[PDB]
Amino acid sequence: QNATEIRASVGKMIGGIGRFYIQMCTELKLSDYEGRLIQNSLTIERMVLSAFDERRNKYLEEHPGKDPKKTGGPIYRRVNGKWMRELILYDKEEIRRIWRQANNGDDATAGLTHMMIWHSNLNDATYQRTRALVRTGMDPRMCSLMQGSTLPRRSGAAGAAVKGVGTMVMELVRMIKRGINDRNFWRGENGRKTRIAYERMCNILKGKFQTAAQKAMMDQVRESRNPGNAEFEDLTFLARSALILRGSVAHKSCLPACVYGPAVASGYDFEREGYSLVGIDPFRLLQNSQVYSLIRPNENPAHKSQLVWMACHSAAFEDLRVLSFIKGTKVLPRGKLSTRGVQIASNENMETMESSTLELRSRYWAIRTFSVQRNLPFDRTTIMAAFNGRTSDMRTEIIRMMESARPEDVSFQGRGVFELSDEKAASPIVPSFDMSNEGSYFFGDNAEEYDNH
Ligand SMILES: COC[C@@]1(C)COC[C@@H](COc2ccc(-c3cc(C(N)=O)c(=O)[nH]c3C(F)(F)F)cc2)O1
Repeated sequence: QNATEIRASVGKMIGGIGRFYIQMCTELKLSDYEGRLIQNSLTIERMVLSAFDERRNKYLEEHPGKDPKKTGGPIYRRVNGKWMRELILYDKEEIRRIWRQANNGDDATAGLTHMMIWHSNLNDATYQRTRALVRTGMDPRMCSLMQGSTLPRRSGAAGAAVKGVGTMVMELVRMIKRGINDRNFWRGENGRKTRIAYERMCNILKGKFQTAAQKAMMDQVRESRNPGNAEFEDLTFLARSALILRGSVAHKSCLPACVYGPAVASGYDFEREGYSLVGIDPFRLLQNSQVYSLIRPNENPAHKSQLVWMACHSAAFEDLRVLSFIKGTKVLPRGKLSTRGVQIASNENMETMESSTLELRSRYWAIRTFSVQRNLPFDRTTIMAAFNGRTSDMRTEIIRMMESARPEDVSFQGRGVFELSDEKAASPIVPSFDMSNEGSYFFGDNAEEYDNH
């Protein structure tokens, strides 16, 4: 009976985001089109994360905003066939009241982390993190292990699950660099809290490893009373190892509020029907949805649609050849998309801006991981980065595992793909892949580096 109870409590969370978005569209007097504008969804999603964040950086990152009791951003309206941008300012107390009213009195912080994860996934598909890796002394080819790297600093347990091996390594390495340059970083009251933060991140990263030797190496890193070069080296060693010996990184398909809003509006009872982020529910919901996006004059709308599709399905870090078989169209690496980002900057010219319908559908659905061996080669930059390296018996054990798994390539995991009509997953399809296609989203990447406006 517990399986249906998880579905009901997740559905209850979804339904509250839906009712909240409907009430917000209503307050703002947004049309059906404006309500389904993904830029409007972002502003409303951020408004409620900002109303509960209270400048702690738990659900959001904002530039310091003007009046602490007020929050807002850009709402876009179609006046006389043209898109206009307006800066709204809503009372944080009032936003919190609408959020709680939408969730039948409950605080529903799971609804907030759900929207925060959606933002993180959209950032993982939009902006590059290569210069950030270089600044921490890390190999920029660790770009494929950067799940949830734009998450806000105080994102708790809900953020930890979706973070990658490289994200945890980058975070822990930044602390070790501060301790190396300044011993006072591990002293006093600040040092006591940083030590507990360090031990927490170590156990979160350790939990992500799936071998005995990698977890045992994380114990050595964690027990180190004064972290220095030897801890940085082990962490980067384990990050290189995570390119072949894949870790346990939770990938959550979190949709925008302008997807949950219309489904709730049409009477879908998410609490009663149940909802699961794993499987058909997000794919089925995107088939029954209609979302729009503001687009720039030189952007391809099929490319803007792919970026949003990848963000919806938390697919930025998946093998492109796998995503192409599931979507039914060829999914291109970020360096081949002629699009620059969903969010409209304050300095952009709205007079040239147009709108387009986002293609968020998929040929097949699939589930998060007598069979036929269906292999996919490791990408060229993955093998060079993973085999870039002082000595230990756990290091030789990890090297032995990395060298024996390497010729085996990446086998597709799970029992095939499913037609959208097959809701019970009883008729799997053979997944074919054109092994000549790149396979990594970040190959030849030219996307803007992540920055807070
Ligand atoms: C480096 O990849 C490692 C391998 C080769 C290991 O074997 C598994 C294989 C790929 O498997 C899948 C990856 C992603 C999905 C999937 C699932 C959901 C979901 N709600 O459940 C979703 O929302 N979206 C997707 C999508 F494809 F779009 F990313 C299904 C299967 O990847």
